[PDB]
Amino acid sequence: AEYFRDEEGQDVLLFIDNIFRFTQAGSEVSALLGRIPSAVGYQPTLATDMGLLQERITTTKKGSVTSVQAVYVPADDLTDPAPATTFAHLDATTVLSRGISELGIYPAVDPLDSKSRLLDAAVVGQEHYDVASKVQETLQTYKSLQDIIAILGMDELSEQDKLTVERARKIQRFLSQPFAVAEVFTGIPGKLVRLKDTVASFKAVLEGKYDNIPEHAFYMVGGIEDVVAKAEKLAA
Amino acid sequence: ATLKEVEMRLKSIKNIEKITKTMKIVASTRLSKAEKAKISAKKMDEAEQLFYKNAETKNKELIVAITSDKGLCGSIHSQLAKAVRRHLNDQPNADIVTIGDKIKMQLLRTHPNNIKLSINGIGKDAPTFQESALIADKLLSVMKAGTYPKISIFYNDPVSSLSFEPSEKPIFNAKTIEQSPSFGKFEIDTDANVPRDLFEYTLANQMLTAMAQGYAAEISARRNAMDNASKNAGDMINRYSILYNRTRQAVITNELVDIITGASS
Amino acid sequence: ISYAAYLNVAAQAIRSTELQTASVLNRSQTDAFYTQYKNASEPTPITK
Repeated sequence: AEYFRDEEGQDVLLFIDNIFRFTQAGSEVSALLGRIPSAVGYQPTLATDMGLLQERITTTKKGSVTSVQAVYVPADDLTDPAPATTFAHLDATTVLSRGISELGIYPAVDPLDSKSRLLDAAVVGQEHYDVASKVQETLQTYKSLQDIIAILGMDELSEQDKLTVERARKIQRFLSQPFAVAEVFTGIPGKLVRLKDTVASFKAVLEGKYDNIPEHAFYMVGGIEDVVAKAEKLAA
Repeated sequence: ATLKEVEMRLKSIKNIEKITKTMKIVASTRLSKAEKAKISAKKMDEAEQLFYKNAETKNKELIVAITSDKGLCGSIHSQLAKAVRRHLNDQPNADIVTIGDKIKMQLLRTHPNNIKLSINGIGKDAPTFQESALIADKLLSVMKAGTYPKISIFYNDPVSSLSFEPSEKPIFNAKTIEQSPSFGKFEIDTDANVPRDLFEYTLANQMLTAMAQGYAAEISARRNAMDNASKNAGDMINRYSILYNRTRQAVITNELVDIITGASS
Repeated sequence: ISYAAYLNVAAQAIRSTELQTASVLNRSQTDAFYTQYKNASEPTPITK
């Protein structure tokens, strides 16, 4: 990568999968090497080794290298020190959760556990940011009422809240986007939706414009237009 | 911690289970009194209906509805509220008298225009003639009931002892008595103002019956609902129990490892 | 004074005769508040 970054000076790409294996490998050798084991058993040089590696992946004035790093979280515990110190060196993360996988949403990205320093009302403008703000608030409310929902029915929630809950259930279903690489597995032809289109699609849903059609309509389908059509498909 | 936060949360769930259990039992007790009342009331109602049927009962309006102050009676409050909303599409601008808070709030959302009179302080008690009589008396004076050519009352008919279907029925105006051929099936002179008396009397008698049907449906629903709550809570006890057990084991392991690491050195 | 309000008052009076039961007393003692509402604002709750 460095040869491309530096010597060729042309923008590159980089994929790393898994950088947990990098940490893990170090922990195995560490014991044999003769180091007093650090917590969970990780190598004491965990911080330095990860640090050095992650600063050898960077965008210099010489070149810009987009990198994609894949972290096998062991037992899916983010509190584990190796995943934790990984979280520190990333510029954006989109943690994908087993729970959201169980919900059947592929992509299974947890929506309350994603961040980018590129999500800002300057970077993607106020309108995008406003759209995102409402999604976050709606989903967080939905997460908040999960206890109450389980203990007592949704009918025993406030009417105002019931609108929120219904909207959020729709948002959750809406978020699934069939993937063409996963076309085999899903059995649904993948669809890529424009950034301009995405903001529009969510904006409408947030204003409840197309909230009047089943959750199943939003389930495993692409953009807002596709949802409208899929309502017709279901309606038949 | 993990350990304590699991434990306190599990304790909460346990206490919740206990409360939902307690309510469900108490609900059964309370329900027995309610059902007894509903029989007696319905029998009384049948006598009034005997007149109206035999008479031929042929008919801004009034809408009256009943749902207690208190909630957590399942979806009694909101199934009736929804059934008001549909027939308040039907009515142009009818004045809704809401007997008890839970339906009042829901209807207030649907229109604040139509809400003119509402009650409060009914639900906690089992309906009694005293309540009905006073409610009727205020209904006549405040709402000027006769102005409405048709009145309709909404309540929850307790369809089966595990079901409730929100139900409505029409209270027959003094006009109805007048233009029904009830002269052909009964006899009054003219000295009595039998329309003005019978209207008033059946305004309350019909409402009391509706209240009794409703009260029984409320308590019955509350029993059904709190029972289903107990089941849901039990499942959560099991789910957090597994979490507790896992968490307990993990704590032992993690602490032990620290001890080993120290000892090894 | 509605006719049934007249009858109601009579019923309450009638348990005053010497022989009494709790359910009767409950039938002769209940409270509430009838609240007016506008086309909006609620004129102040007045005890039933």
